[PDB]
Amino acid sequence: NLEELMRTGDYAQITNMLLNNQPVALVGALPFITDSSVISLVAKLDATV
Amino acid sequence: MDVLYSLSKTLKDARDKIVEGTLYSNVSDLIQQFNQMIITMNGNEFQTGGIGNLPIRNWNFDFGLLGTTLLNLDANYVETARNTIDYFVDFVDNVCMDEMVRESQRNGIAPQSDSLRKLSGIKFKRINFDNSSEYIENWNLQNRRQRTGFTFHKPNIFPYSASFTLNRSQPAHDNLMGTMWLNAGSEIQVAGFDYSCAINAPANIQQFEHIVQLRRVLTTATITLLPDAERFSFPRVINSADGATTWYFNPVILRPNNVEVEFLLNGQIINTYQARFGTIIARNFDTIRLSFQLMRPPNMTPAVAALFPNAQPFEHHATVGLTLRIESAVCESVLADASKTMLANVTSVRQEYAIPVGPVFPPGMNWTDLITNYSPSREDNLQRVFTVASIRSMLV
Amino acid sequence: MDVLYSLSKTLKDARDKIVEGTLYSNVSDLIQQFNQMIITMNGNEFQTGGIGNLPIRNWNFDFGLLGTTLLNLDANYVETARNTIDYFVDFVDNVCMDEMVRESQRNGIAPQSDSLRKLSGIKFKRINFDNSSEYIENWNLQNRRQRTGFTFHKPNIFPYSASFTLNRSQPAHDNLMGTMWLNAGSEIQVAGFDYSCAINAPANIQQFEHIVQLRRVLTTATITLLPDAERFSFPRVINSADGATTWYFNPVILRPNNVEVEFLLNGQIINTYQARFGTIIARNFDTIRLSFQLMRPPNMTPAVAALFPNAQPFEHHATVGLTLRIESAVCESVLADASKTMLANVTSVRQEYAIPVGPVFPPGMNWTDLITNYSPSREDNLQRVFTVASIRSMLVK
Amino acid sequence: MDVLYSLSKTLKDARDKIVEGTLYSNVSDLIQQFNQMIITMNGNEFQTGGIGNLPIRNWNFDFGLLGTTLLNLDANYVETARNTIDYFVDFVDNVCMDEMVRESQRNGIAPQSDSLRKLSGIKFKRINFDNSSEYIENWNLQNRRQRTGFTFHKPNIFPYSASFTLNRSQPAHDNLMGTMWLNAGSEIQVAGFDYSCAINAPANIQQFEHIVQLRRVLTTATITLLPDAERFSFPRVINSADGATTWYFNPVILRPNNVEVEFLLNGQIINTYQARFGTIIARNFDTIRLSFQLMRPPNMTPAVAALFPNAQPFEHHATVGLTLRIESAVCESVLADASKTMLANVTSVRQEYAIPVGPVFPPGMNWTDLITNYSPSREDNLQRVFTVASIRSMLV
Amino acid sequence: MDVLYSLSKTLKDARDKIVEGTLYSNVSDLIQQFNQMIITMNGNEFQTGGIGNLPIRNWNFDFGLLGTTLLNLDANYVETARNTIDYFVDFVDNVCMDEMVRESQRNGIAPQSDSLRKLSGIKFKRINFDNSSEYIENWNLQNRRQRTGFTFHKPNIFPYSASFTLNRSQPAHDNLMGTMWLNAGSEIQVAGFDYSCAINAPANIQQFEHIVQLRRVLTTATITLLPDAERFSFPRVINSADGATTWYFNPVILRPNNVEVEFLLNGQIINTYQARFGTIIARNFDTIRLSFQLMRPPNMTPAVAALFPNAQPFEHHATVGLTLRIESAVCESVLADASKTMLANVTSVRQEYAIPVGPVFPPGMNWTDLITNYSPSREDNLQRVFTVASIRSMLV
Amino acid sequence: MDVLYSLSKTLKDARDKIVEGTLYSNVSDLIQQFNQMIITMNGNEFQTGGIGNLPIRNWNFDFGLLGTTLLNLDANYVETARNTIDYFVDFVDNVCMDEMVRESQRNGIAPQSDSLRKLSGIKFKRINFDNSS
Ligand SMILES: [Cl-]
Ligand SMILES: [Zn+2]
Ligand SMILES: [Zn+2]
Ligand SMILES: [Zn+2]
Ligand SMILES: [Zn+2]
Ligand SMILES: [Zn+2]
Repeated sequence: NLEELMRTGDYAQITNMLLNNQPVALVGALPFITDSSVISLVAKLDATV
Repeated sequence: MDVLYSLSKTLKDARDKIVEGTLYSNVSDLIQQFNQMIITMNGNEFQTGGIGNLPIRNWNFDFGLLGTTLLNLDANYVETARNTIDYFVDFVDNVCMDEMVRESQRNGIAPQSDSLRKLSGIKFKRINFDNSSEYIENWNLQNRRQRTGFTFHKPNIFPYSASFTLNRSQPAHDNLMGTMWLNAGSEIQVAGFDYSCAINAPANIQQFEHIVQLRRVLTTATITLLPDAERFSFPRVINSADGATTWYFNPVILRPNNVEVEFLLNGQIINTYQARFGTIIARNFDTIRLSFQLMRPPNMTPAVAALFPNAQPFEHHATVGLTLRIESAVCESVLADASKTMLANVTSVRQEYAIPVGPVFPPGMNWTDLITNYSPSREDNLQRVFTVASIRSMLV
Repeated sequence: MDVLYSLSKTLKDARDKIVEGTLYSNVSDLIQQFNQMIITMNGNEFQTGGIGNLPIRNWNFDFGLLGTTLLNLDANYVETARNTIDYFVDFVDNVCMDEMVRESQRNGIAPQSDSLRKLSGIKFKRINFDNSSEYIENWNLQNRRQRTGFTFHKPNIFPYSASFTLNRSQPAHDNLMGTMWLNAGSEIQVAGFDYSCAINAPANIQQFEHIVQLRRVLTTATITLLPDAERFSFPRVINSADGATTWYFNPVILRPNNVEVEFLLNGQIINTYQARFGTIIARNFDTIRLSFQLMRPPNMTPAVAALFPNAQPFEHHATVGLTLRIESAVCESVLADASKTMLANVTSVRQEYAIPVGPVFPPGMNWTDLITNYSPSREDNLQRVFTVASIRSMLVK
Repeated sequence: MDVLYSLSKTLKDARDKIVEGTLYSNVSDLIQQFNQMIITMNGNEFQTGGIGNLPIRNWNFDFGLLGTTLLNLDANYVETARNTIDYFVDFVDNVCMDEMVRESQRNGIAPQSDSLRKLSGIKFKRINFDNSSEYIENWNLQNRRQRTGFTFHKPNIFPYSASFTLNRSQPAHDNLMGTMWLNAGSEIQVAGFDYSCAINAPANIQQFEHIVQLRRVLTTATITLLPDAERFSFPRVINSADGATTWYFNPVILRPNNVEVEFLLNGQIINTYQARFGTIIARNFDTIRLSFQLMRPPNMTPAVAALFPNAQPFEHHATVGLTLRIESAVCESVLADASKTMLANVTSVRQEYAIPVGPVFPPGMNWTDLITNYSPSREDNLQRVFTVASIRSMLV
Repeated sequence: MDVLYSLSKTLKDARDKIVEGTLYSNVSDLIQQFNQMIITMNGNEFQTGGIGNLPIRNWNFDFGLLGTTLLNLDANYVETARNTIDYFVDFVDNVCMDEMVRESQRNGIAPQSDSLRKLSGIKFKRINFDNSSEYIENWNLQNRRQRTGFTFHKPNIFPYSASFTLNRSQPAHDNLMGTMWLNAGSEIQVAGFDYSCAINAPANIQQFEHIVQLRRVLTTATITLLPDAERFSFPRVINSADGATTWYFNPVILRPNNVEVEFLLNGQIINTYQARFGTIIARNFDTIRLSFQLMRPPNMTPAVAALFPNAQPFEHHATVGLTLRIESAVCESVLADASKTMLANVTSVRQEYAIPVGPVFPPGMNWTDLITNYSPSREDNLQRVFTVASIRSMLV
Repeated sequence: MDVLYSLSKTLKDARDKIVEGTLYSNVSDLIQQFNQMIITMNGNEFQTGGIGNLPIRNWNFDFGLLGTTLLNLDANYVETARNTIDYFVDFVDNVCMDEMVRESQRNGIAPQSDSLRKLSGIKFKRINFDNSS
């Protein structure tokens, strides 16, 4: 839960999962970028955010 | 093993210390250790079972960290923590059961289950913390080749054996001389009998001797010596040596004479006790030598003299007993005893799931056969399963 | 209970750890817990003991907190802490004594003394901290209704009873067949006797059976089985079943034949042991069935043959024994054992103050009556008083 | 003793908790306490040994402190800590052994070895921390002059004594009335016998009484009482009181009648049980009075009547027995027992180094002599050596 | 179980309260709970199992919420609500049936069907609301370790047994003395008969006693006691004990004498009623002891004197009987009774779908065997299935 | 014991040396020790126990300091000193009697009476002086 993560300030678990490539789901109202470029999909930019 | 023990102790401390209303300062370090364990275990897949009737169970860890409270814990905190604690306790119990039902002739001290082999990887060493139990302490010492020690109350060190030896006999079994003994658990009950009451024995003394070889060295042992062996103090009918016939025993108990208990280590006398009954200390020994004597009383009242004629028949047979009880001792190897439940737990787990007999332990985990042939391989496997059993007993 | 145990645990920790010269870092959390206890208990009036000869004690708490500025504990700090600890330990001892002398037929697991009732309020829950003892752990698990477990060394599970059963008898009592047993504590000694030594038996085998029904289920039990029963192996004069007369027993011990120990749960076989002596494991059971045979030896030496004639009179009576000892076990319910002193503590407290017989417990805490009629309400009250006894033993003992 | 115990506890905690991979949060306070111990012990010279064959050893303390900046302990930290832990453990074991082999008459509670006397200085109290063990707790209570308490499973309270008393006797020992007993460990078996089966008794009842005086007050004691003494229920030949001759005993067991067991404190009745067998509780006592009766059966079957004739000879001798076993107890004074191992440890250390007999304890640390004459001086020395033995057992 | 009960109660309330024309204020909270249940259940897949002939059924929840903006409910609202209520009721009924046809030995109180196990997760706890029914209230109280009881009208506590005991008999069965009884459900009938009419009995009184051991403790029990057993008041031909032959019983009913009905708990007389007939109260008991006496009438008219001669033959046999009916009671454990339909519902569901015999309950859910060997496991499973049966009965 | 002995020694020295007409130089150290004892004992409550027929006695200490500034001690000084000394001597005698009638099997060298146990506290160590007997 991104709200709980923001409030606590403890990023130990999220950092450990991002570093170790552990599948997760970040839940919370989020703004998103709508990318229509196929080359962006090939470049895998969605994983760089 | 250290990682499994650390998981189990972390979960036990979580159950005991994460209670409603408790100060967060009382569990700060415990919560830190628990969160470290959650981090280390998250994202890992474990599999348990697949032997006997033990079901195949898959364990996935996707738990969030335990939170913090300013002053005291509340009910919400306790329930949230308890869900995770329950899942982890189930996982640990299943892993311990999986490890208890396995054995290996080669490298029996090493983990046998896939889950415990995975837990022995470097990534899980983070979970390792305080190793204060007796069994885990001895496990760590044995890993380092340091001197180990297990304290037993009434150690199960003597395999059951109710036997006898006839030093003098004949097919009619009417003038017999010998010794009959029961070595059961922590108890020795020996009795030397002479049907003639040492009438023709030189100096009217008949010498009886019983040597018991312990399969492991016992140190710092408290032993109770009592003059009489109540087990062999009443009349009975005893099979022959080959079972071809039965003979009759009709004890009349006399005080054992010149009693000598020798506790020996590697053929060297370590302790000697002469005519000493009650509590004695055998500091370090692997052999017990009880040498006693039947002495014909030089003076007898008419009733006593009527029982011991100059010649046959001998209707009343003189007997001198001896009872030895190891109340407590210390052994470098794991043994069953009256106070602990490790053997019982391992046997129960093996029986419940119908574990087929392996290549190490005797069928049914029978203790007499196990201690009779207590090989170093058996010692390693039994120590492993006993340590896992204690780890499981922490939780279950 | 949790609050009372937490008080006792905090006081024991304070006694053990608040010592002269110790680093404050060794007791910082303990000092905070102690101060929390002082704050929570301050301003409260308690009363303990109005039953039997237990005196009425009134308790007031107005104490200052322990200092937290020290880096090493000195003499004066320890003395003040010890004075406060002594008062609190007296209070906890009296509360435990008051709770141990009470029983309820309805909600025996709930607190009975008004002091513990007061401590069961929300404001006192802050005192709660580590519940690591075996009894308090089992208390919490039972409250949540999780699977409990009490480990007993030599569990006192068999109510005392020494009796005999005569399958064959007659007014002369010169040709008897039957069994005599003693089921006491953790021990069963049984012995089947035939006066005729199965001379006229179907193949010279006499079958004896003993059924012992435990009042509670025992799990993970280590049991020593020995072939001979030394209690029933010497001459005896036994009063008859009606008590009218007495009969003579003159046993000559023969080894038991086809020994079979069966451990059953709900009448279903859990463990079976045939001709196995020594240490055995009964993993889960509530009934023990010991079936053993007296077999006439087909071949006898002249003396043995002289013992057993083809017909009466029979002066030597064949006997086959069995000894069963539960060295240790696990039970979901509290029990008296040779290692713990919970029953002794409760009985001592009750007798010391002449507590009148209540509607729940036996007439004086007689364990034989209690275990014979170990009812669910008795179980609840017994667990409550045993937990209180352990809490008290943490401090008074 | 508190400083020695604190050293031992710190070293045990260092062994258990300073392990590879553990969070520094798990050992932060322990590392601080260990460093405090290093600081306090540094620059000090100790000497142990010099009594018996115990070798004289010299101990110097110049050790660096452990690190405090790690997040998780690694191999290097563990080895660095282990070197110092090994040296300190050796020092503590040697100090404990040196103290265990020494005794004093007037002030046996005070430290005897110069090492422990040096450790009793004020400057060493900084090492002092958690004293949670039962024996150290009782040591501190004794030092504060508070009420002490030791729990014993099967307390070794009765010195061994197998004796008899003949209230009716003749030179031929054919019409004997009396009682024979064994008081061993936590067990008291007694048996009152009448050769005439009380035929000529006033009410055909023979009264038997056994008084056993405990050398220390036992409280919260759980006891098992059974109505037969198996020890004195089989025929035997017993020397006469002066050893001049031997007499014959041929028991036939009848149930004891009007059984009354009374537990007395300072000659005052504390507990009393009549016709009660099984588990009983003696809450506070130092003496036991067992009174039972042999009642001649008013009605007898032909065989029973054949056993007991109107006059002599009396070939079958009526006997009534009692067994009293103390399973658990609480005592203000230290005692040997089955579960613990302090007596065994002290005796082992004294035997292994051939300690000359001192002015306090009996030769060879024989428990029967110790408890028969359990004087306050002996109690002081025994508490000191038992506490030292437990401290040593924490490590060895 | 609480979530399943909450589903059932919500659907029952929806059926009862969502009616055409009703003010929305009458169902505001009910509609809020219904929408909460919809939200919680939406997006979840459930499966009710195929045990026996019960079909495998898959359940999906993608329902929209109910409107909350009408002043009065109309036909459209009722129809729309009913469309969802029907599906939810079908799901609840199938889950209840799946749970009723399952039993476990290790943990019979925990949910057995996978659907109810899924509903026991945290995510469904939101569905939980008012738990007012007696069975769910008892379930919750028992989960809280609180004293709770079920009230039974004519509790089915006595297993069926028609039997007799002959204290005096002979192969010809002409001079018999003994007792006859039937214990069926909540009803006991006993009748002590003497063929001689106590002509030779000491003081012309024959004593009969009947002990009925209840398998569970009953409290606050109203009991009707009547002085005659009509069941054993007419001529009968009765098989022998071994069935070898048949004997004749020809009762002539006399008033029972010295009637004492004792209600005992743990062997202590909680309640006693002497010569009292009609309504009596047994506050708390687990055993019933009925003592009565056949007293020969001291004065007999010629017609009466003709019935009872001084010696055989005895053609009229004097009988005295008692009848004890438990009108109402309270029990900690569940029981069958004359008013509730739980046993009938569980048995019907098991019979309809041909559920095989399990390891806990007897075949066909026979209540005599069930109440005879009322083990704790049977009690747990029976309470679980009875609670599920009541939950289902709210809807079906 | 050392504190009790020091109390008794101070009181005996006060009785012997605080006499009318004596130079203050003969008692200067004695007066300082006496005032030290008064300050140490002031504000302390003591109880000599009721073992046997020995009466239960309660002792309270609130006394003024002995004066300085006298070249030769006069009668008023001796009177005040005698009052204080008499009370202290009664206290010391009762404490000694209470201790003389008590015994313990173990730790019999330690103080038995509550008064002597209280006097064994650190705060009373100031009273200790010359132990010459
Ligand atoms: Cl034991
Ligand atoms: Zn032979
Ligand atoms: Zn034991
Ligand atoms: Zn009989
Ligand atoms: Zn003699
Ligand atoms: Zn019949």
